[PDB]
Amino acid sequence: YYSTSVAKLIEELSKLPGIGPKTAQRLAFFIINMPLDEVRSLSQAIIEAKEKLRYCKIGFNITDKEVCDIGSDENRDHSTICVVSHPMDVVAMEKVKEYKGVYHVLHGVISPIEGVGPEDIRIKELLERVRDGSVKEVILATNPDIEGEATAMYIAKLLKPFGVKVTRIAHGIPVGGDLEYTDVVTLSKALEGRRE
Amino acid sequence: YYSTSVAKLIEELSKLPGIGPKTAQRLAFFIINMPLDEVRSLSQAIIEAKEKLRYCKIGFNITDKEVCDIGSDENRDHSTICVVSHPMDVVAMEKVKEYKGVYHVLHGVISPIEGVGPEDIRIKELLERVRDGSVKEVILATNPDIEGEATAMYIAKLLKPFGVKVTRIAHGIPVGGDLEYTDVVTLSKALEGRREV
Ligand SMILES: [Zn+2]
Ligand SMILES: [Zn+2]
Repeated sequence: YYSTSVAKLIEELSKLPGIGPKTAQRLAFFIINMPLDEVRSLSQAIIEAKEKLRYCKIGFNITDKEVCDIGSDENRDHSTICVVSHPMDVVAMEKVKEYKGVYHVLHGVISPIEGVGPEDIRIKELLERVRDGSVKEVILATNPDIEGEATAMYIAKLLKPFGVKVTRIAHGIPVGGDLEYTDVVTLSKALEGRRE
Repeated sequence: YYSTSVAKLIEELSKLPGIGPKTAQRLAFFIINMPLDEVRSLSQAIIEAKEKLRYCKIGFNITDKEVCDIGSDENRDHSTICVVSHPMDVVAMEKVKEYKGVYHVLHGVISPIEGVGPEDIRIKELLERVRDGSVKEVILATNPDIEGEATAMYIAKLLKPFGVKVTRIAHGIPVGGDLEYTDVVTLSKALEGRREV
């Protein structure tokens, strides 16, 4: 048992990803033991982050400013697009230190099972970009599952009309792994997309 | 402790890879404990599987006859060879249930570390097969390893002069990986390896 305020915190904590029921218990107790001044920075930070957030006018990704920082670098090429899934996906890309182009998060995918379709994301929002400012490369880098693949696929064939160079990433087997410990579907799919 | 003949069994079981001493013991008992004719089964299944092993005179795959059930399978696409490092890789590939061609198994990779050269695995006989037969496609399915790739390309060079379509099984993101866990070298390659549609 515990106070009502402690329960609440445990409820509010459990709504969080990867925080389980036991994990939310330990943390609650930890937080309430924290020096006051420090529990206030945490609460601060939580509230500061939200109100201080903006969805960039261009990439529609997370930042302080209107534009981005990726999208308002001088020495950058905003003609190599990258349709991507979710905010941390950019951070994943950008960790590559090669590829000096731009992006396109969506905070969703095509999921009739989880709801959202082409509307709830930035499709027609990009459809007003490539045809706009003339874009060389539009790379579609969503996850490789149903949502991931059958999203960027309903897009990639709508990059035939205007001359814009269309692309997908690479399904297949990862670098390092072997056919021995590799699942059939990944294998089925890397035999199909063989070409070179 | 253990009776000389159990510690024997353990000593030997533990020689098998992936088998921990705690596991060697556990198995030791299970076995001992089985009905006689069942251990008789197992001990005979070991010795006969070793002694019946053979390599297929065309594909080099482990089998038990002069030809392998795939090669002496007349209604298989004998004109597409799927190139592989070991016997178990053909099983991997065959477990897919989509292919339709045949295999050439090298029996290794070019490894300067371990001291295995192109003539130490089964490459020349690959070429023979291609020069002599009527092959439309070779497929290189060596591991995306550095060793596995340094092998796929060396073959690729000696294949060029022939008329053959030579392909590589695709590397990139496996099905059911997020990009968040996927690493730099693979990421590269779904960029680098990017393609129209
Ligand atoms: Zn932006
Ligand atoms: Zn054979």
